[PDB]
Amino acid sequence: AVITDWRPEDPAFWQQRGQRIASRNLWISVPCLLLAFCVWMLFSAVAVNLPKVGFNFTTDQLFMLTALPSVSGALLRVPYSFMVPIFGGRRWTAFSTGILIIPCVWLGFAVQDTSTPYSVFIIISLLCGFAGANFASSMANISFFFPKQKQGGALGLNGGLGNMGVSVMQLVAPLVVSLSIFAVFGSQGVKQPDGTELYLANASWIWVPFLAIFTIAAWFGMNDLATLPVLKRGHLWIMSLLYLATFGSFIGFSAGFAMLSKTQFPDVQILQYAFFGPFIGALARSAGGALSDRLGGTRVTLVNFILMAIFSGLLFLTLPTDQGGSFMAFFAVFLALFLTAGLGSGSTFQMISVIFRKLTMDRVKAEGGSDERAMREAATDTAAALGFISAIGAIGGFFIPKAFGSSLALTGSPVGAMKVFLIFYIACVVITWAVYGRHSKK
Ligand code: NI
Repeated sequence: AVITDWRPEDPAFWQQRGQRIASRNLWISVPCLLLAFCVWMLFSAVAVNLPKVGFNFTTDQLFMLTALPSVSGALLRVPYSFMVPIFGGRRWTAFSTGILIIPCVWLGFAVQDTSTPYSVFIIISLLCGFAGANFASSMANISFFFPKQKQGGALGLNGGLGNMGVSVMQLVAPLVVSLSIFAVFGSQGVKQPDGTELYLANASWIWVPFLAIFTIAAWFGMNDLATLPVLKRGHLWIMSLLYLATFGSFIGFSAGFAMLSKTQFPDVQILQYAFFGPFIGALARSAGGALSDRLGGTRVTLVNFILMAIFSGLLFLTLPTDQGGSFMAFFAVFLALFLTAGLGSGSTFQMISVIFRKLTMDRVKAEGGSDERAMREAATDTAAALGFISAIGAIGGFFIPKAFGSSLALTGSPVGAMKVFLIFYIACVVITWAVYGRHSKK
């Protein structure tokens, strides 16, 4: 039922009923969020296979389809974070998971109809973006179920396994598309040059039964708990760039890596390999957080950004001047980018929760605030900041595939976009060096 008496900080309460309830909510939240990341990056897999079905959209148009869900995603993250305390975690989780069936079902029918206008795919693309907003509400919700000591571990597991949703989708979708399942629901195949049949509808339809099962499980298994001037702070905008360069890079490369590989090395079936990128990136986010706890987020973030810049530079030497070579180098460097982008995602996030909380602490104390008020306002501000940072960092998921699409459109080469990425990474190691010299000497 709806919980009125929730005392997670009380050890006796936690041992008695708190831990068991919070364990159940967390472990229904994780699959629900994982599925959100599946639906969010759907077009990273589908847009690769649209020409194979009969669509004649330009390369720039295809990239745009992978880019757009990060727009609505970013925009809706701040509103989504406000929804949980209003409607409760259980109800909003079920609602925000369930509505993802609409673009999943729609896209399945849409890909079988080569008369479907590009405009309709734009709508579906944006609709998939709703899935990208679930992160803000899912994470906000889980924080209330855990004591401040265990939130770090609880939020890390929910977000970590959540981000795994990209890789599992980029693994499963290419596999079920070759399968003749869902025929009873009208799954029609398209004959490919190699003789095999392509069932593109399966790529989105495969999630519908799982979206439904955990929509049901959310309504029956989760609970509701009865229990900003941050924009002005210059540090908020400073940190947002860093999370933009890391999480934005992870989610941006996830959106457009397959599409790019198709434009650089068209022979390689990238879809049987691409998932590994977002896979290690999602694992490195957890690694990045763990390292940051032991050594300090800033130190981890700084070294990571130097690494992002190096591999950003090395990526130029892998590209073909269309002929020729080398894919194996190209993929290796991109794995390194995924890993560092993920690593930096976790490190930056830990860093923001530390730096912003510390400066908030020192501020209210400087105003003559009590220790009690200092701690709680530091909690409000950091929770408010991270939510806003997370929304801004999401826009990188648009920028990178949009930059690849534009660079190729006017030059025929992605190096223009990559050069922009390199400068951004070099700017970031400068930024991160600055905060290491003023705000973080620990
Ligand atoms: Ni400063």
